[PDB]
Amino acid sequence: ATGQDRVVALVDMDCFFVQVEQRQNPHLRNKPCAVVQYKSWKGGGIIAVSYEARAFGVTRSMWADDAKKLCPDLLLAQVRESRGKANLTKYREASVEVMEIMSRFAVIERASIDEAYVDLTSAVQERLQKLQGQPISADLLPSTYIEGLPQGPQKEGMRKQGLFQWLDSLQIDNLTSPDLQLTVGAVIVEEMRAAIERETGFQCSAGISHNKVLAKLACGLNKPNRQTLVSHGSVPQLFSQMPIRKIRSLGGKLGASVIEILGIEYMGELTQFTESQLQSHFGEKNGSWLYAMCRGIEHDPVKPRQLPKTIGCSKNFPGKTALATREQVQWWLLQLAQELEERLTKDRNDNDRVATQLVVSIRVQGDKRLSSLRRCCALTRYDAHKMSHDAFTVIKNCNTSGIQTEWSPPLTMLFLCATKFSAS
DNA sequence: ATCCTCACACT
DNA sequence: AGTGTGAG
Ligand SMILES: O=c1[nH]cnc2c1ncn2[C@@H]1O[C@H](COP(=O)(O)OP(=O)(O)OP(=O)(O)O)[C@@H](O)[C@H]1O
Ligand SMILES: [Ca+2]
Repeated sequence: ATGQDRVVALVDMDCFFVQVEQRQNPHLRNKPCAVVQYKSWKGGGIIAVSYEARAFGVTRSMWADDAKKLCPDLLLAQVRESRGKANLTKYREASVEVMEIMSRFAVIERASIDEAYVDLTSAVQERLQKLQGQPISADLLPSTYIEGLPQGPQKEGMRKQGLFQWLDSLQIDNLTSPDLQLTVGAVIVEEMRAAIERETGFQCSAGISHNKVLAKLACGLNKPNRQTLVSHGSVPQLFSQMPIRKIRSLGGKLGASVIEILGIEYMGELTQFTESQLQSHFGEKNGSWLYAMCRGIEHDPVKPRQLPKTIGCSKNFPGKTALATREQVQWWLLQLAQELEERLTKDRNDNDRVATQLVVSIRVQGDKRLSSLRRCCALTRYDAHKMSHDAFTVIKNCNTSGIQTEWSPPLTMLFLCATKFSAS
């Protein structure tokens, strides 16, 4: 069982919010620029950065004021604000443009506002029978890198050398060769990426491999505006120096414990342990997953799911902006409930379904964790005043204050979330 | 003073 | 149901 049954791609829009703003405002094209939210505190928080600005050191989560120290000519586009909170609708609508195009080529799984997994297995099978048995020209793969090549006895020049070595050794007469299947998968992804750019103006990167984790890793290897094929055979060398934290799901505490408990640094070092050893350190499911994944094997399916499952609306109130009065809390709960009603109504029309549970969460000043508490209640009518009233009710007892008009401890986060949908 | 958005495992 | 982890 070598984990080679499927062709999976991951498509990731390059600096997506920046591209949306650069399409809209040509003055921002081909310039060091960034997208910011909330201009008042330190110039705004940077949420997306063009590759020209990344060369100066500008990164996501920097304050715009600090970004300008690294890049004085940095241009900024600011996110829309509605009811006091950053409003992402422009980027959501641009994302829909891209996913609709991807959907023409294969069933997609939306992974975020700007990435989607593609299961290409059947598309490849149909393209292979249409290809008689003729060779795949390098001209069909004008932006594809073959990871690990060239090898043996300028950037674009070597892309082609590696692609030449790959195609020169392809066994085209075998319609079940995994390497050939990946190659046809990459041809299709070239076509999909060309269609995205033609029809929206947006560029993207992509990974093509045998599963979602390798496809995601592949996609990051040659960014921006390129795609990377990671074959099963490329995995031992690729993983031999790959930090464990770079593999999807190992970027946090679990990945840190793998490194600490086992005393290793790279993904390939996991192969020396038995599956029972890994299960004894990390649990049955994590140990089995790690045993397969360090050999390049992962089975998480591309889920036929193009749109999300919950719709939620939150806002942070950091520092001295924490909410302290009952009618501050009710006002911001109303603001959140209003935009939630707006997105729920749109979701009832476009997608034909109705949310039926409302989740209310708060953060108290002094608490360490993203959420201090989560309560639910019924969601039956898409009406903001009722929802904000209901949300107040399920949290009105968290108020440790003896005063009715005061709220203590002060609130640093409010969150309203609609869940449990049914067809409509 | 990163700030949202969403998914899923565990209990 | 409520909490915690991980990611874009
Ligand atoms: O830490 C985060 N807090 C909030 N939101 C985040 C965070 N991290 C990512 N996001 C969201 O995920 C979109 C694409 O995130 P991304 O990592 O793909 O970044 P880009 O496309 O800008 O650059 P590239 O892909 O070229 O690196 C971003 O806009 C943003 O909405
Ligand atoms: Ca992206």
